[PDB]
Amino acid sequence: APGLVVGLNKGKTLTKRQLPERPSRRKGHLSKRTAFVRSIVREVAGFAPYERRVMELIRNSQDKRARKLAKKRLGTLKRAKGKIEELTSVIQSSRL
Amino acid sequence: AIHVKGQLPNAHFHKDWQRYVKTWFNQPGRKLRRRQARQTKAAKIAPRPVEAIRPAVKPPTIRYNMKVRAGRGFTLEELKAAGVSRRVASTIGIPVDHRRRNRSEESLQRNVERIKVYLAHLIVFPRKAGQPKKGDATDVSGAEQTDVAAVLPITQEAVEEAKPITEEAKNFNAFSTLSNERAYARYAGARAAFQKKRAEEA
Amino acid sequence: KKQRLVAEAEAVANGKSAQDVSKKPYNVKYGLNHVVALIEAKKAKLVLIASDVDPIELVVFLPALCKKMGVPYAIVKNKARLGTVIHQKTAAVLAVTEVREEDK
Amino acid sequence: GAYKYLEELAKKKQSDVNLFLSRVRAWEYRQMNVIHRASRPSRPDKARRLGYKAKQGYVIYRIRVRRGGRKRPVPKGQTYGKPVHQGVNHLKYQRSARCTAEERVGRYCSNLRVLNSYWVNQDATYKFFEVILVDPSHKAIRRDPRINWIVNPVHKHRESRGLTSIGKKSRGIGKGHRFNNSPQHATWLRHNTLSLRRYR
Amino acid sequence: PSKHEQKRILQLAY
Amino acid sequence: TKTWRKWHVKVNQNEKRYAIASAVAASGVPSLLLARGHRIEEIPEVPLVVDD
RNA sequence: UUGACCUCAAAUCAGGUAGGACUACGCGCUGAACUUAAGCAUAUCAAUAAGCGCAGGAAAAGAAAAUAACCAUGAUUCCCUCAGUAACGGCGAGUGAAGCGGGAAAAGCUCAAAUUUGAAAUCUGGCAACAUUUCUUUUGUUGUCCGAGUUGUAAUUUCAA
RNA sequence: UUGGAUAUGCCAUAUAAAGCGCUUUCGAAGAGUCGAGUUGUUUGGGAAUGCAGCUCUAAAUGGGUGGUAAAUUUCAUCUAA
Repeated sequence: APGLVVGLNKGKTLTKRQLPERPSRRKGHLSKRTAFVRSIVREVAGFAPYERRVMELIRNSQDKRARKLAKKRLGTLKRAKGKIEELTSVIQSSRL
Repeated sequence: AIHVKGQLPNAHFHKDWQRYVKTWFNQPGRKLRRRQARQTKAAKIAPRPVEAIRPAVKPPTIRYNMKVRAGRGFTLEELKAAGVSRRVASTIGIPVDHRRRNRSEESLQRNVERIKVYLAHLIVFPRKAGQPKKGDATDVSGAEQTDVAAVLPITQEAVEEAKPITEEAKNFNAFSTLSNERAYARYAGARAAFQKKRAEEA
Repeated sequence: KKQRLVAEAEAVANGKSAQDVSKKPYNVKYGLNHVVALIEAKKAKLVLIASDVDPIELVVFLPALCKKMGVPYAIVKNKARLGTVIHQKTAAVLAVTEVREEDK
Repeated sequence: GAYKYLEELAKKKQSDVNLFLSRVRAWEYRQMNVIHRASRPSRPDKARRLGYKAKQGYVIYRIRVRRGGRKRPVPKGQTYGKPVHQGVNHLKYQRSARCTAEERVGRYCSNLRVLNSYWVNQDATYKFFEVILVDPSHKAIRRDPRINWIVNPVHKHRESRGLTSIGKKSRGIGKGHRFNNSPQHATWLRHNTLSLRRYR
Repeated sequence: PSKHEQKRILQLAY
Repeated sequence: TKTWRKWHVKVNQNEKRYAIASAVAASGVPSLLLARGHRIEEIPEVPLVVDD
């Protein structure tokens, strides 16, 4: 397959290199300062009404309909699940 | 109407096209204008070459990857290997392409040698006449405006000449390998699904 | 500042160290961003937040930021009064970092 | 830095704090004129991002624009022609209300160049925007190498010609296959010009 | 000490 | 009348070279020259070659 | 009672600026019908004409939230080619791009997000000097007062880091 | 009348400013915006190509795009407002 056009690892075999990391690909990494500021803003502002609804539903352990509510609010399951872990982490911290 | 031998007509001429017809009567006039501007630029920027040095890259497709063409500029990694500072390169006329990167030592060595030849054949005038500093020519009397194409062209890889036929080549089935590897790639996903499903069942 | 700056100039012209000519300043720290950095670095020992900042969001986060870093903070009236302290018209916040041993 | 805290607060738009501030401020902005000057930016962090500096020659105007779609100004809603062109109510305008905000503020201050603008508030009837404006005739602007570009005459009414950020978006200015048809006239004129060369 | 003030006292001396 | 009439007509380069070669060969033939109209009745030689 | 600040006014206040015309080319907005479909309503005409706003000697676009699936390419623009192609269509009449490749030309960068904090280091204006000139018509430098500015002007950094 | 060199004189406080070198390090990156649904309009863009209205509205290795809808998992690529 290597050096064969067809196959699984198709293509010419060359002396591979280690590409230096791109600074533009570091984006999305949570900084210490960004994490600290967002914690302060969370503690000052609070939660959105739908975030309260999802939190209450998860507390009642109706997770499936909590996920459905989050998806209907945000718009995607990817974002809906991401909010689910965020609010799940919040409630566990509150109970502890 | 349609009653004659030949193709069915397809003339996209139902808009007001006569307003937007484009004629080419200025084709020699445009050609002469480009040359005069080209000659003006060469006289304005002399002695340095009219066209900057470009790297040698490979086009990105199975249809063209066997050819070597000219790129936009030398990558940061290539300049660092050649010993040219990123800031200095743009001053002495070495284009720098931040977007490109060297995935193979073959391409890196190709352009590194390309820069090294350019540096060896380069004459850099001192900023102040009479005091050469680091990279700087002591004698600049013989400077002339030449062409980078004459000094250093983009050369395609030479077609391999005759080589002996080995026994390991003799006992090699080209068509069977092609069909086997195509089927191997085609059912790679199904095999992995079978193996994982069997594993969880076990 | 101008007289002190000039006096340093003749001192340098006279051939003297710039460090020993002028003493270390001891003054109130002002400006919203500068005070915020001091609180995050725990260098501010006292923070005075104006009660009538408009827009209010410029200082809404400040009591929480002061509380987390344990910086003593008070909400004082009249950003105009804070401005008069720092020779300006209005000041969002004032921060005291270092004071002399007489006023400790 | 307080601008990080302001940015994150502006992100939390459903918080009780921002809801209260939105209600009080939207009431106040509705009591004032439709195009009234803002003494200072209400979102100083947002203004700085877009290009505002707190110095002479920078001006900020608040404006409210009515919400909803575009209804044809045809008399009595009567169109003339094929039914495909007969709709009058559910039509929409091709520029954002933010673009309309800059147009009206730019026309209001005809001696200023529209730098940029930003949403500040909304309700059922209006959306409130703040438009950042630069004075090309001010020496603080003309001696500033960072903002000299707007002094050149090619930048007269960037908002009117769709050269702002929201203006480029409304024209569909972008890179790639998703923005192929734009600029519309330049692209269309290229594809509909009949190139008849000499030796053909 | 302040390097920018050092440039400024030099400027005033000049 | 329109300007996008075809004013220039394309000719194969090889045919142009064929016609140049034919025209040069004809210039070497004295009888064609007299037909063409040139008063060469007392020209010393055809083709006429002169010093540098 | 004086003041401070915020906000809002007034002046034939000091100094400026906007309008209108031209509109071949340029950026938008708005927007048809004749016509083709041998009728006709989707379609087409056409993202056209008319209407409206706004620029320059070009404008726009432009240093990737870009292609690709390669041995990978590398801002934009234009030309040839892709290509009357993929696709769209009462899948009817009709419509219809893009990647690569070749060329013309090539040039890169600037902010917001950082404590100068051992010193707002920044800037407009008045006044007074000097100076300079496509120019007694232009353009400034220096000094000094008022002011703007800490709700942030300089230096510093821009992801290629 | 201009242009770029030169040939010089003078003012230039380089205490400074900058490029490169390796860092067990940290590394701030644009929000009624992306995105989702829907309705108009557009495109060659076809379970939506762009744009706009309205409703809902994130995130932090996150978010775009990889031209057949959806869920999950990888891989490239780019770094928007």
